[PDB]
Amino acid sequence: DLAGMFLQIFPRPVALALQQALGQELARVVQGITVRVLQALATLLSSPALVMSMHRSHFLACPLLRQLCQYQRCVPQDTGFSSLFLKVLLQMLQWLDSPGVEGGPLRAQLRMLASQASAGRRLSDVRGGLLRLAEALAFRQDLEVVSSTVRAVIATLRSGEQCSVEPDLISKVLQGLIEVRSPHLEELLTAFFSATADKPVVV
Amino acid sequence: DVSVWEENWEDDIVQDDFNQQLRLEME
Amino acid sequence: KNAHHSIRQSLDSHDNVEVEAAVFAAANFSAQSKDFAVGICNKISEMIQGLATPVDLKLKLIPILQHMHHDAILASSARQLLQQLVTSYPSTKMVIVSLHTFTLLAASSLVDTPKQIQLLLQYLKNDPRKAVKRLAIQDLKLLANKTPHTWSRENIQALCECALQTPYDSLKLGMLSVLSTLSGTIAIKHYFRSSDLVKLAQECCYHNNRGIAAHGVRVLTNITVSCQEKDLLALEQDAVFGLESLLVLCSQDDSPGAQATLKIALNCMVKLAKGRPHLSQSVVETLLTQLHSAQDAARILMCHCLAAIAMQLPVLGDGMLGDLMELYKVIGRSATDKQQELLVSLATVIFVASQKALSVESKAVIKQQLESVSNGWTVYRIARQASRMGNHDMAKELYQSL
Repeated sequence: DLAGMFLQIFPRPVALALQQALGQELARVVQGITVRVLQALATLLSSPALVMSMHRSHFLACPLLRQLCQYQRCVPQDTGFSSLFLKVLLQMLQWLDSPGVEGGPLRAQLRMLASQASAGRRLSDVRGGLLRLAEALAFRQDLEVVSSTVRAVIATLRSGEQCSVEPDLISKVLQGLIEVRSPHLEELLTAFFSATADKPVVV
Repeated sequence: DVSVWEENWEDDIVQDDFNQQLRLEME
Repeated sequence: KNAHHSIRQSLDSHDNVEVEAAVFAAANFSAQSKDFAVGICNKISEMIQGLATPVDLKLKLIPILQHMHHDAILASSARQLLQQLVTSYPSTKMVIVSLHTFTLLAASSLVDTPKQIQLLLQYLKNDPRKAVKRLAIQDLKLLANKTPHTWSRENIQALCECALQTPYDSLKLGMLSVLSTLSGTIAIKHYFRSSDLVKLAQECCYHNNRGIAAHGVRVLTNITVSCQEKDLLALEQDAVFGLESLLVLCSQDDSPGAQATLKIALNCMVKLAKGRPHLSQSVVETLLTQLHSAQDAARILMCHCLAAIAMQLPVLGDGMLGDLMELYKVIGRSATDKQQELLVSLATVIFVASQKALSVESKAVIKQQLESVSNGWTVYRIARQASRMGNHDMAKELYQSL
């Protein structure tokens, strides 16, 4: 059984054996179980916590997450796995977001995994994303939400077609971003001015 | 750059004349 | 003096070829002379401040200032000029050139190195351009390689904060390389527990990118080996397990970058074992577990690392010898080209592990060699290692056969 040993160890060598099996399967995939393991741990996580016990043993938990992410990025065409991956990451982060857990390296690992997975998909609309970004800047905080929105807008501009611009609104959004000095500013400007002829000089 | 083992003998970037002839002799 | 006046005259000419030649000659003479350096410093200040000079010539003119290290006041005036430059010419090329020149000037003239590091950190945290950030990384790398002791706790705090905040993988990789370079010197002692550096190193050691993980685990290795504080003894397990994760990640990637990261990880665990024997036992255990499933080049590097481990630390456990013999058996019919170096490294670890005499396992080794090798040079190197480690009977058999 898989869930049983997981819920027994934390509250040792078999985890290493699991890592070896994961690496060998990844080698077979690249040269040529992860779904089952992910489903089993998700079902265990649904039942009452495991994340608290994993936090004290984060040194052993984090390599499994890294192997799963390598498996996911190895086969981007394999849809569905990434959706379940992101869902599990968001659910376990939400269960771990209470302030009393003493968040640490596992928290940051989950946060970066969730952010990277969320950036992997497109956004619905450029204008809606810009309006939501402007609202977030009006709120002056939620820089994680701001980062997610700007990454989504950059991805949409990279993939999709240019939409309604409202150059006054674009200038206001860029002014707010310069006020907060977002790291994604250069990427955002490159995304905007590589397309969308609807005038950059004026902005 | 760094080296995994400092006292490793298999480092053959510098081959002396004796070892040069010895390698060529039987390869 | 007449040569200096000729250099000064041509610098304000109209023919661009003559102006470029004058710039080169000014560089050389300012490298040599001292009075010429301050004169040219004043002329360059009033020229860059002037509007006649084109942008490209301004770019060519700035690195002349890197030779103003002849005295303190001249260097300080050049520093004011460079500050003016970065304020009033914020485009990419000339801020690049100017702050690189400031880095070189500070490296030469040690008086202004702290404020230069502070300015570099400020440009790293604030400036949004990727190229300017990457130059800041390279300049901090140069300063860390050239003067780690001058770094303060505040600078390391700022660098760790910058590493945590930035989302880009390349910038994170570079600044963590700078931090790792700092960690392999006395900068850790000057820095000092759980702090920003420790949290950053723990977070990065589990990062997806191979290089970031390598530099993070190297930071953890250095911080563990350097000092014996209680929190370091608490976190030393984290370094070991992250090192194992990197090992299993790089054991089958088979790329030159993967080879470099694997070399870094193996050197790190060799140093850690030299520092922590009770950790070295588990290090040996995981090395043997991953030896069987690793690729040929990974196995060669793993065997080199294990040989270093065994050579420095005597009590390795003869239980190792069984796994090495089993691995040697299966590798006997693995390949033909890369099998040679793997064979000699495996024989080396066999001899180093066998602190006592050999047995019929030596018969198995020589039988495998005679059956599969058919090369001789590898036989010679295995016999040489046997004579090195004192297994002289094996050496006698191989030399007689050869």
